[PDB]
Amino acid sequence: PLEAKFEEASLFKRIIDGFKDCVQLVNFQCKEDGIIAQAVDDSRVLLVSLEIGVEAFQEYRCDHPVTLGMDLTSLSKILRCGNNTDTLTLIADNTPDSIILLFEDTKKIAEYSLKLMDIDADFLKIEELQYDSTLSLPSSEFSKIVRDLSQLSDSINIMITETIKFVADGDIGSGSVIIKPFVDHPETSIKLEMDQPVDLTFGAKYLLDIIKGSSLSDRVGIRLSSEAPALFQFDLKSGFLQFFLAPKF
Amino acid sequence: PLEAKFEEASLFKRIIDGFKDCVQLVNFQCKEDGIIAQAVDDSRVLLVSLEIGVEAFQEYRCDHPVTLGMDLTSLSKILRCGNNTDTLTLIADNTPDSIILLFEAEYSLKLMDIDADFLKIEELQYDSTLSLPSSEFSKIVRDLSQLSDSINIMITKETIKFVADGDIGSGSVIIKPFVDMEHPETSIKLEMDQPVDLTFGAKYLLDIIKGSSLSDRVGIRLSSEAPALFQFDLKSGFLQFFLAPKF
Amino acid sequence: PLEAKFEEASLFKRIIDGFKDCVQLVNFQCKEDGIIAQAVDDSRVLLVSLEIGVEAFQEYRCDHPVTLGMDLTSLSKILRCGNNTDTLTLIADNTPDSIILLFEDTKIAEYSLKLMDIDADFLKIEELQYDSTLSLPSSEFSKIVRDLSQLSDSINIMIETIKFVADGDIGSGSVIIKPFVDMEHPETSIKLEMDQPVDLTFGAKYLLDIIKGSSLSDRVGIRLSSEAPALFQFDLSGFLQFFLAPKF
Repeated sequence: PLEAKFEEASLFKRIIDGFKDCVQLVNFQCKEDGIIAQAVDDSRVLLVSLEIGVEAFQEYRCDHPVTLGMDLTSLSKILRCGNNTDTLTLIADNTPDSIILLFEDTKKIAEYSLKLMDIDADFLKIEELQYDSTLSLPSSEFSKIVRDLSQLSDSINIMITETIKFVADGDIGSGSVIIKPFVDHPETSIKLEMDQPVDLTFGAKYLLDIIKGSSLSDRVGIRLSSEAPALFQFDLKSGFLQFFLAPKF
Repeated sequence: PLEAKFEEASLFKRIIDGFKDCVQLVNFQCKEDGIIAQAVDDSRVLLVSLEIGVEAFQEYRCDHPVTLGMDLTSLSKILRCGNNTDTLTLIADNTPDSIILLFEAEYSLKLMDIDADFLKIEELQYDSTLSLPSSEFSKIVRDLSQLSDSINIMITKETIKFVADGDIGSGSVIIKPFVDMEHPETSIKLEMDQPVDLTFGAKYLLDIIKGSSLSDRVGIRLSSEAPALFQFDLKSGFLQFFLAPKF
Repeated sequence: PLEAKFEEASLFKRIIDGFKDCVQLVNFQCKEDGIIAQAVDDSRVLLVSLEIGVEAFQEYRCDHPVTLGMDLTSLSKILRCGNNTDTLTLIADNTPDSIILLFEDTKIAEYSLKLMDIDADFLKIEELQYDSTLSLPSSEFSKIVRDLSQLSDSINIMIETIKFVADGDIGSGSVIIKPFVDMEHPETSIKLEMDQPVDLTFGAKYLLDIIKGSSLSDRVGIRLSSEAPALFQFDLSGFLQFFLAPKF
């Protein structure tokens, strides 16, 4: 049928966690080459795209491509049953009415069934060829900056010249984090490639959701274009989780 | 290999009718989760995208994905043979030469080779998003079509204005969003990020409104420089029309 | 599992040759209806899309979709063994550790290519309507690009008139051609459909890679839109497209 075993349930847990607080219901297409999924939020201001490759699984077998509609709050609830390092394996049939999530801890074990639903899959490819600027920084730093400036206001501005400035201007005060590219410990390097400069403003509400993809990666990529939704990538082991966020006009 | 049974042939008939007279000839990709098909027209000003989910069928089985190239007029003519309550079943074998349409009389349509270049031009967010009775929309378009061959649309705050201007004269229809709690299917819905001013070909709008035979309501998403999207939702599915505006 | 035979390895050879020195590596998705592949260059200025239909093969059987990650230089090297008249047959198994390229003649060599893991994030940037769509003999086009790329590293296009103009340090040059229909030889006719006029400047070095695709087709299609990447297509039951981002 279909069976996919995460060596540690922790991974799939963190993966769902990342876009859990973003969107509501989501379609999961499982193909021969692994699992892809996409969801757009309430206001259609934010899209989450997720690609999980075969080598992120301890084992992966999908004979017939299978889509799985899922309520994210439900799936998360089943995923808190958890116990982290334990082998989690999703199992679905040819035409499944439900997906089986099977936990095994090395001691012994539990099996759960999530009932799937029908969702219309209108899948978006809004990603561009070249974005005006492409930067990458430690996800932790980015997390900190967003969390700090989101104190001062609801709207955070990002400016790239070669200089990257983060600016919040509120009804209390303002704040500015200016950071510049360098190479060092490669995990801490701030990389920047700039074609034409960029000045873009985003809802902090959303950015705070985007940054909790920090649990999946050391580093975040950020690609920005003038008229386009900005793209925020957290790379997986053979995969990624990206957030497309439409700028404010 | 592939067998898909509509409860009533009337549905497939009305779908194909819906985007017939719009586009030329169309590639139908049948997968495990059902049928998607796309076609662009003569001047490439209009694209039809169709998704039919698995639960719009009385039953559906597709073992391996199969594409079916089809001449829309040929298929339509074969679909004229329908009793509109007869149970239509499409059938294809592993590498189809032809597709069998079975009414309950059996027909065969010989397939064509077409190039599969497929278009995702849909956008994340559109400036304005409205929805209204497909009937009302078809009326407005049909009326304004009389006065000129170019119909313009303006979304303001709570204002939606349709305006035609030509040699004969000038029409204007103005509707506002409202919630009718007696009958929710007639309620006019509108969401607006930025206002929009967009002109479209009446020739094309007239083709687009023919999809009103599939749905109570039509959604309309308008972005400022992007092709406007007109959606008629189905039972587990939809038929959408992407129409490029006028410069 | 997966078995695909080209009547002449010549074809697969010139296909890979076309985008070989353009892009870094490539992901080949083989499906029931045939092969598609996409690659972006390092500057992400140039995308190559490739569609090869079922009927570009002497025989084609793909039971279930299989993706094959490949190093282009490696593949090309294993394709240098081709006779250009030999029947090349690609073979891959359920989960593809390696692809088997099999050359055979009327008088047989079997090569194995180690497959890599590439993240496939595929782009659909193609538009509905392009401001201008023209088509000319690939021959002519390659000559024009080759000539103007002498005078400058930036070649400009202006569209019933099609003007190619390069202005560099040493000098400038202008080739102007107009749409015409030729009853004698339709393959040499230049066609133009213009909704809006277009003015676009491109990198010469990239256009020079793009014209390499001339070995695959009599004619090149060119679709130029104002803010968008221009689309250069060489047809094959299939095609090879080069999406090239204009310069600002």
